[PDB]
Amino acid sequence: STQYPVVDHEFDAVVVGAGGAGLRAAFGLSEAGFNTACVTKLFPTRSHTVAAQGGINAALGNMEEDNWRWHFYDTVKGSDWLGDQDAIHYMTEQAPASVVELENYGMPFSRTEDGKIYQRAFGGQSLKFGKGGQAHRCCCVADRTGHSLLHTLYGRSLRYDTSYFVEYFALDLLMENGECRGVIALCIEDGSIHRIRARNTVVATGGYGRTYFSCTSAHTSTGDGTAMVTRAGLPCQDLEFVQFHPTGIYGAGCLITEGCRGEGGILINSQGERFMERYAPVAKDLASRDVVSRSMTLEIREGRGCGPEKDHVYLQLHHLPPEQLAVRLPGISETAMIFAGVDVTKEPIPVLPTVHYNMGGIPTNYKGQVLRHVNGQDQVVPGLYACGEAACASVHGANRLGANSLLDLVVFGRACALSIAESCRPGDKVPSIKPNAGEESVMNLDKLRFANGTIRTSELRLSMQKSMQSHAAVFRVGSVLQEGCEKILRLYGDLQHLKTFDRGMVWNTDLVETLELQNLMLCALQTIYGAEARKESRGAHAREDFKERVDEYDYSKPIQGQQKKPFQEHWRKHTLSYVDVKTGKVSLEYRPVIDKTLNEADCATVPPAIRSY
Amino acid sequence: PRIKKFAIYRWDPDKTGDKPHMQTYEIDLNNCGPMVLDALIKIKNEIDSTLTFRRSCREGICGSCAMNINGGNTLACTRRIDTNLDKVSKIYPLPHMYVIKDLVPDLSNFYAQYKSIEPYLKKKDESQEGKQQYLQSIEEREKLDGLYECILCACCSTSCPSYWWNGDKYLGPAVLMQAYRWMIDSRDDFTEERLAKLQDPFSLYRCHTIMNCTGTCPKGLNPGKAIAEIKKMMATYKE
Amino acid sequence: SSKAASLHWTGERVVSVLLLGLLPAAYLNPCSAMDYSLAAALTLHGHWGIGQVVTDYVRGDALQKAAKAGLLALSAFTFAGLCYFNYHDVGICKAVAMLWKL
Amino acid sequence: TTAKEEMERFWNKNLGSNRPLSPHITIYRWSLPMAMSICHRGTGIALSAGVSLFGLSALLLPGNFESHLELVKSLCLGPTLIYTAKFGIVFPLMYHTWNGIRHLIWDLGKGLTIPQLTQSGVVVLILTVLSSVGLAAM
Ligand SMILES: *Cc1cc2c(cc1C)nc1c(=O)[nH]c(=O)nc-1n2C[C@H](O)[C@H](O)[C@H](O)COP(=O)(O)OP(=O)(O)OC[C@H]1O[C@@H](n2cnc3c(N)ncnc32)[C@H](O)[C@@H]1O
Ligand code: HEM
Ligand SMILES: O=C(Nc1ccccc1)c1ccccc1[N+](=O)[O-]
Ligand code: SF4
Ligand code: F3S
Ligand code: FES
Repeated sequence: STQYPVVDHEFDAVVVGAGGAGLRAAFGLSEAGFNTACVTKLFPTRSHTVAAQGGINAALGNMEEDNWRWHFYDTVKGSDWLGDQDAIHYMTEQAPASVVELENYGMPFSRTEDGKIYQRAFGGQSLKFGKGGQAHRCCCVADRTGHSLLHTLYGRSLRYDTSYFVEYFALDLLMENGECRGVIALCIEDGSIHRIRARNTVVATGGYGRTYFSCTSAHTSTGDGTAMVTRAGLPCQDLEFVQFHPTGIYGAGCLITEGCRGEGGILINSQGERFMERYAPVAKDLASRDVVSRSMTLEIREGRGCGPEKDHVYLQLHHLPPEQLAVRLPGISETAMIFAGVDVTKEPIPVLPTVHYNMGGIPTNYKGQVLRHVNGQDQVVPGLYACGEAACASVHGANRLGANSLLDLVVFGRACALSIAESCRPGDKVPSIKPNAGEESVMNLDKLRFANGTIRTSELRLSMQKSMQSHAAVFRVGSVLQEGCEKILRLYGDLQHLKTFDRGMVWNTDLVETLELQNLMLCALQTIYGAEARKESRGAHAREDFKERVDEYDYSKPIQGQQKKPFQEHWRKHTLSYVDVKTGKVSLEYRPVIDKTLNEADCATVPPAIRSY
Repeated sequence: PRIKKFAIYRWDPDKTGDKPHMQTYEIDLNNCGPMVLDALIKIKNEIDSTLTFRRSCREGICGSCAMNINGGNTLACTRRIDTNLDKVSKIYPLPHMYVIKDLVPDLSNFYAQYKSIEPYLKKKDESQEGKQQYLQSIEEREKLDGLYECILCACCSTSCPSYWWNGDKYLGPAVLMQAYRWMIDSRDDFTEERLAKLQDPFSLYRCHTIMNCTGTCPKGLNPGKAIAEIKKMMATYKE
Repeated sequence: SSKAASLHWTGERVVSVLLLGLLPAAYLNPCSAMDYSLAAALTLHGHWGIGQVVTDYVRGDALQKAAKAGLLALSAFTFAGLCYFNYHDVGICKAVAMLWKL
Repeated sequence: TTAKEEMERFWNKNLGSNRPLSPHITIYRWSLPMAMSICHRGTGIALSAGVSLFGLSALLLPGNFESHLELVKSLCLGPTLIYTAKFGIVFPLMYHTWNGIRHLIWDLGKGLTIPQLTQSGVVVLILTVLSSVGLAAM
């Protein structure tokens, strides 16, 4: 602990994360005139938004005439009424304005004949409040939308005096008296530890897909900010809600976009049946992400596989014109050939439902402010913010609508910037930190560097990943989830039993992957316990013991002829999960979803209904 | 039980005058993925965890795992291992770069050069920005194809001999191609003054059409041709 | 703003197409006026040619100033030496013809 | 931090350290284009040195050209040697000329795909061999 060089930095704002959300927040703050640091363990381009393919949602109405309130309806209906409708209002209203802003920065969107941003059909979207067929509102840069999004965002961020701490691993939040003061972080390049303190702190560290053995997300998506929050004793919301993307490569688990299915693509099983017509009649193979995967998983269970094990399904692009495949989806054309050895125009792609998105995360306003649950009521944590996948304003709720995450990144990244902007002024007193503050992080850093244990990091990571893949898959039951909970809690007790090898200062990847493992465990532990606790089939969480959707009312039959269930009995509520870091105990409580929009007269509240596409 | 040998460059800056050396790792290919990164990860996880390298997407999209595999600069998650067991794969860090540790090169100068060209739209009237979408024809969109896809892996610039001998003052294919990206984007107004920034003997003119860049590009792009396109523009533009 | 690096490059290509055109032209009709233009085109293209080799390899400033001066002196001595050969002797063209018929 | 300051801090950091440069020419994959550029430089230097040696010695050394040939006549006019001496002068010229045209085609922006480099790369070698053996017979 006393062997570590500590360099204190003084800033106005700190953004942990250089993804899409992280960047927009970062240079958005610098634009407001704030001295902003941006802490990132990767180079901004390497961040996992780069891998995004499908597109970004906006009701700009470039194909046919559209309205943003129809996009609003689709999201709340997509969220299975766990979505906070105040945040969904703000996002879908900003949707056109935020995409135009990006195009004005220099995002090379695909073009129409009219010269406008090319929009595409995507899963879950409809015209006229779910009455007028399929909606075309997915703005895209061919197949590399996330790639172009991040690059032009980074490109633009060079116009400001934003101090980028590149390849710096953030360890924990600098917290004093329930108020955020900054971040303590490891510099990977020379092993030194930096105290970057700021009046306001934005957490945008993205998802935690690496908790599972089969994910589309990068090796780096390890939910680090979500962990720094739980290590501060602050709650984590809706973590049991993990999105399983229908179409992913059978091999390494790489993504084949939902844009494939929005461009006339068909999902075909073992027999050759277009099975997404036996399950979903109205929206078909362009339904919600949780519904398609539910059909896909409950097709393999029947024994209707494909390969030498018979465990996957096919996405057929044999019928689509070759010219359309080159212009609209060149990215999956290469990766299908590279990873699966498949010609997209002559053969189908072997697909599998794999972990993709984490709609859970750090509880958030529509303003981006981190919330703590005190006295059964909501309270704003002073000087702490969260946006992107790491956050949970629950714009997505129980199931994320396709092509809405890149939107979330921009809208709330901007909102985090504006929340600080119209809150205080740059040059306001940066609160003083204690001379010792952050001992625990360095204490942890030191013992994990010299960890001469018995269980190698690799083996414990794999034990967690396989246990998560077996116990909390698409379908989950109380019997299996319980054995999972005991299994994950066991593996948490192995964190002092771990063996590390690399003992250097400069670029100790062995150390940071183990640091990632601590973070991954905390995220996994909360995901599994909340899943066994929740006794319903809402969104992507599907209990076979409790097949029904448990609301305050029975919304299938007429309203008002009923007595309202108390908050104690129904399940239309947010899961707030805590963990006592010492013993790994998951104590969890709940808060109600927001139904009121930002202005009833402008955007009517959509009450719960029967949901099936 | 198929065994493949890997000869990997190693260096530890925290080992008191440690010499740069090759270390060999032997791996069963049946318990391993097809790509080189799958092998690197396996030896990291099972054999030696002191092996330090950059990786993220394992999809050939982020550009983290750029290194010199068997002579050429490529992405490790994209180049599948040669199944021929009688051969030994030689893995090196990116040519003519300062080694921080093992297969991790210093890209600080590389990124700094990318900053100096200004990779963002520049309009003469930016007072009306953010309101309405800038119009660009479908044909003007096709001109950016082959250019935007670059992930900044730095395989090309690292393969350029001119970039070896003059890394300080020459920008290299990666950055140059991007400077060209913003030259032929119909939305950009600063096309002339972007060319005038290259009016020195080093920034652009150190290219000699050695074509190692285009040859090595893991994304299949053609930076050298785009560099030749800048040279033509530099002599043709008026005022 | 002056554009000097671009014109220099265009200059390199102009003398090249000349030197290309002049080698069959000198064979076609080996006259005295061809000998001088042949000497001028050879010496310039060689000066700019080596000029690059210098700017590519010669590191720093100390040797940079010397190598560009030493190349210039060589070039000045080379062109003057060829004109002397054209004026007082048989000239490049006739010299090749004699050397080849050997 | 500006783009210029980042570069200063790159060089100050690295040069004042014990970091090694990764191997470059020692390991890199040898290809036809890369080798054909070295030869274009090799020929360029040799030919310009040959041109200079001719002009310089015509300004310093005594005697005229007619006399200079006569002393390189009385040394056995071997058909196995005189041909070879004449072939070794015309060879670097022809290579640099043929690859020179290829450079000028490139500068116009044509033939810049890898299949177009390996095709024209052979053609340059073939046109060199034929024209060098051909002009050694005129
Ligand atoms: C996985 C995936 C997701 C995806 C997609 C395709 C794939 C394969 N396609 C999408 C699409 O077409 N349209 C869309 O709307 N979304 C799509 N997604 C989901 C979406 O891309 C992600 O949710 C989004 O990329 C998340 O972005 P965000 O800005 O929130 O964060 P990030 O991109 O993952 O970047 C994380 C950054 O945080 C830094 N970091 C992380 N931990 C630390 C610590 N330890 N210390 C310091 N910095 C840290 C990283 O450096 C990184 O920059
Ligand atoms: C008539 C046929 C010739 C043509 C078409 C030609 C043209 C060229 C071209 C296009 C280049 C490369 C420029 C670049 O890097 O893009 C070059 C290089 C060069 N040439 Fe020639 N040249 C010819 C003959 C000669 C001769 C006879 C000499 C000797 C005086 C010579 C001396 C040089 C030198 C010193 C270089 C520099 C090497 C380099 O930078 O790569 N060339 N020439
Ligand atoms: O260095 C060059 N060749 C070379 C390449 C690899 C190893 C050794 C030499 C070369 C060749 C032609 C033009 C310009 C250069 N250059 O970069 O200075
Ligand atoms: S052009 Fe190719 S080799 Fe060069 S930086 Fe881009 S992807 Fe890498
Ligand atoms: S490898 Fe280098 S010389 Fe030019 S075309 Fe190429 S950048
Ligand atoms: S690791 Fe992302 S490109 Fe190879």
